Amino acid sequence: DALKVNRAPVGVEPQEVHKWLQSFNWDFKENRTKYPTKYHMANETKEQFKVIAKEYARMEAAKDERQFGTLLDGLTRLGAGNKVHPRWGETMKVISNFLEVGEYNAIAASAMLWDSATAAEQKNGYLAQVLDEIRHTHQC
Amino acid sequence: DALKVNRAPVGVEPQEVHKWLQSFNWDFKENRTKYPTKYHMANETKEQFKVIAKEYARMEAAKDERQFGTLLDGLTRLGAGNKVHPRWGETMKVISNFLEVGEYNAIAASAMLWDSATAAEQKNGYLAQVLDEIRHTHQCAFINHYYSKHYHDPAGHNDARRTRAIGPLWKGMKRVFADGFISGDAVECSVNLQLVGEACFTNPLIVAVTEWASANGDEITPTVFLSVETDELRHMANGYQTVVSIANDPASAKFLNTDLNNAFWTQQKYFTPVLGYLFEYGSKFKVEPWVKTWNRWVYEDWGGIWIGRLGKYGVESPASLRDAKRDAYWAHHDLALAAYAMWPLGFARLALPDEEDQAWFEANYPGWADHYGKIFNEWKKLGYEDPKSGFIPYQWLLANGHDVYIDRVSQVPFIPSLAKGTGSLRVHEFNGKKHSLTDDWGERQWLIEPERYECHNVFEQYEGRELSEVIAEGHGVRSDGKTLIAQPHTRGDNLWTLEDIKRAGCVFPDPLAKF
Amino acid sequence: SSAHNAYNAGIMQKTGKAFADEFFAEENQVVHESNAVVLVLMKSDEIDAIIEDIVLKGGKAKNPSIVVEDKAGFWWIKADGAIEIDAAEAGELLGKPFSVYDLLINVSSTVGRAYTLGTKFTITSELMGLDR
Amino acid sequence: SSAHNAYNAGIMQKTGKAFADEFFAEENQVVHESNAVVLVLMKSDEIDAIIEDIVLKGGKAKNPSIVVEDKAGFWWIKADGAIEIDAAEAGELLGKPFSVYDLLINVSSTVGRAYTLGTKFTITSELMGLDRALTDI
Amino acid sequence: AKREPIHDNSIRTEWEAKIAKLTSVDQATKFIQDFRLAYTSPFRKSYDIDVDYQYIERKIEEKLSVLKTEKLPVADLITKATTGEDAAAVEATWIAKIKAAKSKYEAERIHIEFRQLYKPPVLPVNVFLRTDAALGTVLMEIRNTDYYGTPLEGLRKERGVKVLHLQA
Amino acid sequence: PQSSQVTKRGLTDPERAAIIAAAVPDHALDTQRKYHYFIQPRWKRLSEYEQLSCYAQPNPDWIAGGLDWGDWTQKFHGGRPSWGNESTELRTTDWYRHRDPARRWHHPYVKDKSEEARYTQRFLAAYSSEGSIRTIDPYWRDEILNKYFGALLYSEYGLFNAHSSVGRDCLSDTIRQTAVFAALDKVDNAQMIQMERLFIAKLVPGFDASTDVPKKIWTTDPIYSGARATVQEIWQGVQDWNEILWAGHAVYDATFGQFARREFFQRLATVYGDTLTPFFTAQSQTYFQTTRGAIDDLFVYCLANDSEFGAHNRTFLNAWTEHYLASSVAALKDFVGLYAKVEKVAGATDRAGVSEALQRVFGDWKIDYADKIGFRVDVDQKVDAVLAGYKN
Amino acid sequence: PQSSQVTKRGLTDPERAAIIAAAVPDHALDTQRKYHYFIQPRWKRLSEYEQLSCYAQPNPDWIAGGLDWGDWTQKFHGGRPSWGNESTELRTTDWYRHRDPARRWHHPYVKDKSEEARYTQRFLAAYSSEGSIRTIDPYWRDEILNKYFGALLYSEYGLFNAHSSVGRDCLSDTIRQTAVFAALDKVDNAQMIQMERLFIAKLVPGFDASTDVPKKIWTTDPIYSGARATVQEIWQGVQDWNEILWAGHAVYDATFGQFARREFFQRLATVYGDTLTPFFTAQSQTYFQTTRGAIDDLFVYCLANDSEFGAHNRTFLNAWTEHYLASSVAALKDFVGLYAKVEKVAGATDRAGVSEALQRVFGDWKIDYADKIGFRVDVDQKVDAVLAGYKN
Ligand SMILES: [Fe+3]
Ligand SMILES: [Fe+3]
Ligand SMILES: [Fe+3]
Repeated sequence: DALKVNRAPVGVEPQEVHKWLQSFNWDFKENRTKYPTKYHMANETKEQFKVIAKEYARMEAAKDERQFGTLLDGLTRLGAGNKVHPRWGETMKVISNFLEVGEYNAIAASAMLWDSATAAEQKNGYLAQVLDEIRHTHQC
Repeated sequence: DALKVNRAPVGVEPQEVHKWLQSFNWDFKENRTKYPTKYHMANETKEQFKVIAKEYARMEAAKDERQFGTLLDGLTRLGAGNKVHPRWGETMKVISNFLEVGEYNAIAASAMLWDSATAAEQKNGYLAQVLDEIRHTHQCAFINHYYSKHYHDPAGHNDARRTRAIGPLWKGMKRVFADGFISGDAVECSVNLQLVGEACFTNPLIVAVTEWASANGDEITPTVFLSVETDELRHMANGYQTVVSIANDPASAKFLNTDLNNAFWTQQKYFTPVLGYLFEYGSKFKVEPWVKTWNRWVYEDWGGIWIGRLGKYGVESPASLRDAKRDAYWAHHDLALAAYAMWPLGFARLALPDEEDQAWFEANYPGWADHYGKIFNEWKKLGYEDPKSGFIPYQWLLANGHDVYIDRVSQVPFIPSLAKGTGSLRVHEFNGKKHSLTDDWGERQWLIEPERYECHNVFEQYEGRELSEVIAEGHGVRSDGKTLIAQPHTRGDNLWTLEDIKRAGCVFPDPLAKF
Repeated sequence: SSAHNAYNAGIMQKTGKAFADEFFAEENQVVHESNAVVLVLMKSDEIDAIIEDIVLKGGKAKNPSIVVEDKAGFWWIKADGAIEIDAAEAGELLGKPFSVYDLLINVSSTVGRAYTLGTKFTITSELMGLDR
Repeated sequence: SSAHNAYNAGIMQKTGKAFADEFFAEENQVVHESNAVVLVLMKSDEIDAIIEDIVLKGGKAKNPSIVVEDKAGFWWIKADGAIEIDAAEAGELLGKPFSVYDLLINVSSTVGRAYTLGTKFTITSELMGLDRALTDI
Repeated sequence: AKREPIHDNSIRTEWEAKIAKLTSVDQATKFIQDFRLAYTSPFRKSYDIDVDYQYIERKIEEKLSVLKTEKLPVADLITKATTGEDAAAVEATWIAKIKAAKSKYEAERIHIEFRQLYKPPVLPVNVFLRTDAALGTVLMEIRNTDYYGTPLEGLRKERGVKVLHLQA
Repeated sequence: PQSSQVTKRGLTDPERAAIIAAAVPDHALDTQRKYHYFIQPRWKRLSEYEQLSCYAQPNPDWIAGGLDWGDWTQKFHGGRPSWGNESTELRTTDWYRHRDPARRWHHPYVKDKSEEARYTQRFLAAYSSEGSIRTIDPYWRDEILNKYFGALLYSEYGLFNAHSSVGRDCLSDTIRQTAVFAALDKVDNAQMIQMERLFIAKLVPGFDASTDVPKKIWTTDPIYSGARATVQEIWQGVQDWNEILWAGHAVYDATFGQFARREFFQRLATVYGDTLTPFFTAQSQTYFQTTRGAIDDLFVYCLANDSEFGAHNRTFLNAWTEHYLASSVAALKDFVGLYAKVEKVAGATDRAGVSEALQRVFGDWKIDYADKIGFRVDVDQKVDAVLAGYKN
Repeated sequence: PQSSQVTKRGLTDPERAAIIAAAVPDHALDTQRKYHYFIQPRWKRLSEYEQLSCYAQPNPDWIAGGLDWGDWTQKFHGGRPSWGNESTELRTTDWYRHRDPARRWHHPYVKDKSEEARYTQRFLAAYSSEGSIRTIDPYWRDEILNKYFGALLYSEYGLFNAHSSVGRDCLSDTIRQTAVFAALDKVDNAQMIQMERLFIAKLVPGFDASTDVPKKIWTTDPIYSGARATVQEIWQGVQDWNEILWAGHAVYDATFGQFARREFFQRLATVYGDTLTPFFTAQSQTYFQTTRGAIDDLFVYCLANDSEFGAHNRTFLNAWTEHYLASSVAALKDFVGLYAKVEKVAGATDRAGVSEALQRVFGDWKIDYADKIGFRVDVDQKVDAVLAGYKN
């Protein structure tokens, strides 16, 4: 009531929210993919790596801070950027920029998978992938 | 009203809040410092680096993320933690842990300044400093923590907060950037901790040292120490403001030069020999002669840009400066004799200067070879490095009349018969206790203020005890319980044990018994 | 301008007995007022861009007494009078948000009177509060 | 009991003509089912502790087929059947907060079926959803 | 001649046994005051327990403090010294004493003796700290007046040292 | 000893570092160090945001703005190109012109949401420890908040999924980033609503945080009938990716969504003693304004004012607006029947209070969107149409 | 070319790296790699928090828990030690025992507050863009919030400064960190209150964010007379650092502060339609619970249950609680005169509503602090004493 409550410290873990994601979808006639496909089988699968949006961002930001710390602080102070054999530094012009387009198209591919998934958990998993391929585009 | 409002996107910038801080204080009778001070002048100064709590944290966290990124990701993937020359990785056991206590005491000093400040902006500025000195305590800890994980000798990196208590060089550290900061006039901290400590000695101690680390393969310490010193801008600025208050009041200005001279001597007395010893003897590759480092940072730049400029406003060149410059040239070589001779009491592995080092010492300090060089070479021939030799140089010093004394004030060791730095032994008895003082400045301090200077020295505590017993009791051993942390060489073989120490039969005397 | 602001200026060029002779000369047992400032910048991506494109161009053009030396992990800068860095100019150079507070992330040390005013960081020989 | 899981096992030991002869042998023109898993860990302070004190001790004790190879910027791990890493064990080892999500920050790659279950990360040769469980318990 | 171990030795053990026999606030107060007059400060009567007296003093403090909480009314813990004196009166008395001191040698002995006699738990912590700060202020001001005016030879005589050795 | 070579690092191995040092030229081979220096900057100097994002999409010159040439290497069965002009009715001289005014590439985006993620759990741990749930109106908590704010997560969720074809079909990098960041923010909204319900379940015995009642309300309660009809059409009824983004964010969410989140649940929480919900709507409302900045640039700066196609695009935008405003007005007319279930507070839940709330939403919308594309709207007529659903 | 040598890096210079490689042994010289492995862990494993913090303070063995020996090297004029037992009435077998349950060393501390700093500015930019201030009660905004919430910043500011002598005097590292982080959180509270006022001034013409009226109210309004008297006493009237921390956080702020921040300004914001203040009180209330966690460990786990001095310490803590609870009750009796100035809301600002709020504050305090040190308290008597200041 107005005086008595459990005051033990609690929050809500990501898997506690993730449990309910499959119920976020609802049925209607047009709830089907927009893209042509030969594959029309049942596909109500569960995701192997439970993630929600807040937890997605926490994980990736943690990765980034360590990566950009190394690049902008440590390796720059070492002058590592010009410690590369010319051949390899030339090779990375190609490898990084060509991979960039693969990462960029994987964004669109992953959105297609998102569109064609019928399970809310699978749609959630492909959005996370969609975001990851943006990350990789920017990383390359 | 309820329909119409400006919907332009706005927030509130840190300086917009900072503008109002000075009004956060209010008048009441008891609103005054709790600490004793001679300084009672008007001090409603303005903060040079406007910061509020939220912005303080944003800045420091950004600094941290880059530093820990470099440490935990990049340098670990390079295996950089074990790419350090052994002498230098051994030196960082001492530098990082000793600085750590300086950082830790600076927390307390900064709280005193916070307590004695009367302007809300100054109290705000000193809080930021208090937090920074906490950051620096953990950063210094993090260096030894990291070395403990990745360097080939974790012993002594991994336990200095107790094993430092064994040795004599730690006593002087507790004065120079510790007790000297916190045990005295609170307003005076803006002179000793800030105008002298932060504005003068952190530059060589924290900034210049990063180049010696790099030369010896250590990229961990630059990553952290250079970040540490970014907070110092605010600290120097804090102290300068209060110094201006003091300079502007004639009743406070009459104390300033005396406090400055004492602060300068107190800090240089330890800093000058100890850091010169750690730089030049705790390195393989030397960046420059220590005395040039000291000349650049202490005498020319600090002395000219801070003290020389303030001379326009009555601040005097410290009367002790001449004595200090003599220390800058020779005192670290004097200290090296005591450090090498008493190596079993430390927590670091030492290396006698090799042939290339010796030529470097003699070129940059003519006279070194015929004095210090001859001594180190004789010790080597006597088995300095050999655990089966039974040879420890402290005994050899005594057998040749080269007694070691501890300054009652500064705790710095003094070997009058071998020293070329500033010093002369004065031994007084007062109320049935003997005291050894070593220079004109500390002797005055002790004569005027004997109840401030009652520090027990290693000889008084260890008198008549055998060396290996003291070391065992103070936990100066590796995890096998037998092998000493300290070593007289930096090789991986033939490490000394307590039995090797015991075989030498070294027993602590009373150095003043002869008077 | 500008040899007197070099890290190894003056007595620092001397070695052995010649160095000791000047170091212990009578006139060098008191400090000598200097109009210089020393700024230490921690090497980083942002700082190195600022050094090359601000300090060593507009900075040195405005103040030709500026000397910059490479000290492995940091840049050592010495100049007559004052050194200034506008974070707003740095932000234009770096292409990312960069307040005066962000500039301080890699400002490692100062010998002189340092302050921020708006987007500008300044270290100055001036003794504010004492000087007029 | 683990030599077959070495990075340079089998044909990878051969060079020149000897390598070419096996590489183009008739029986090596189709894939061969393998029961192995491959896990790649990005080198870092946390990962290196986990390799030394978890994978190469308790991990290898439970699964002696584990092979760990130093590949400069990463660790290459191959094992029969499965590899598992308990983030709770890592946090205990590291002395700081370390969920299964924090463990994944430096888990760089997987050849096999990878999943998280509670605080535990697992990569397995099993084909979940296709392989049929062999016990009811 | 030969010191015992630092943290565990017969001197500390013997003094701990003495301290355990204290049974009243009055007795433990005379004990701690006698001890601090005998063994603390440069004007102590004896250096015979020099490397142990600080630890021993801690143990006496602990016994006195527990005895205070077991035996004294709460208001006494706040307003009185364990001598029975009014804590505020002790403060005014000793501040007036040091402010009437005619030299730094008079003032220093007043401050030191105040601490020997009234260091907590004898005086309440809050009263003691602010008296100590007020005393320290006066002592610092008189000592820092013409700090360098007396030569070392004169300071040695004013201090009253026996000079045992002056190098060179 | 491992089977394979322990590779020597060229950065630190003395022999290999000396070989590299010998091979590295003593001078730079060009002075142009600005990555993709040729991007036309929107602001005074090129931003890192632009450098990392712009021209990542490999469009050929027959898709307006592309720098490449020739046909795609592989197309759909039938010939649909990888990307193509058939994907939208809108036309531009350069699909690359869009700029997010928050300049979000991936890193600042997750950095910001990471802050919110961690602070939220600290707030909840402290809020549960404070016991502040004790003063919430129980009827609001159980009969309005739990059921109808719960039901609203399905609106956020459907808007999230409307972006799936947008992420595949849209024609440039900066647009694709804007769209994907907008989608994560919507599914975050839906997840945050569920997180708040699960949190209250830990504090209030008998409080059920199952989605069963919310989902039943979303799918069958007449209060959400119009809203659900609209979201279903925007998500699954069209594939023009500009129509989806415009109808979703600039029409439906700007009117119905803003009213439900801000005028209903956030505002009435501060009328019924709800100290928990404002923490959650603070996030969704921050996300809305961030998304609006980027949506505004795409449709107003780039499309409605494109030098060649501005009027052309405004013809479609006006037609889309006419249709989806009608949908959203009907959605709002259904939704304000919810006021019939709330305790009457003068100036908030009476006819006058609801009217002023509708005037804010429709008035703000006319300024933020309609006026910028030349869409004529009588604000008082739209208010009166919604108030027809208000039960006096 | 520079005057000084360009120092070659031993990590990358081939010659120096080769010399270093020859000198480094092929094997480790000890296996103990746990930094300060000898710390007694509070939890199941030693934490990085403990490793970085514990025994940084160089206490000798004559300060309980210290591992060093001998006198300080330099003491105050008179003989006051650098640190010493004379600094507090409380006694323990080991001053190092304290552990912050949040395990905050400097880095997690500023990391968390940085999140709040940056999210706050994003929230404000969006809130101003939302126009949500339009629905706040103007009298609450102008006559209660601006003036009396503003005045409350002076309470937070005085509590902040109370920590200055504590930061100097306290006897262990983890205690010093707890105290300083608590102090920054207090001054943050005061700055955040002024930040909200400065923000409202940008949205409301004629709204004055000067501290002039708040300060006059803090220094002369009888509503704050008891509170200001207490803060002055805790900050400047005593120097026992345990007394300061206990009176400040566990008595005064746990009763008056919690009532003022949570029961008055935060709770009443959610009856007068204030959607802005809850964002700011969320921060101060989160800080309170984090601070309480550490304060509770110091005084309950360590001091009130120290095996040798627990009863001794509870004697002092009970005396302090008796004195400072009276002060805080007097502060609250003065403060509840503010309800005479607010619009009457049933169950919130009538006598029954204030009574229940006082029952929460005093009842929670009895559970969180009084019961844990053996301090007997009749909650209904403290409620009735405060209500005597309530104008019906
Ligand atoms: Fe990818
Ligand atoms: Fe520091
Ligand atoms: Fe500092």
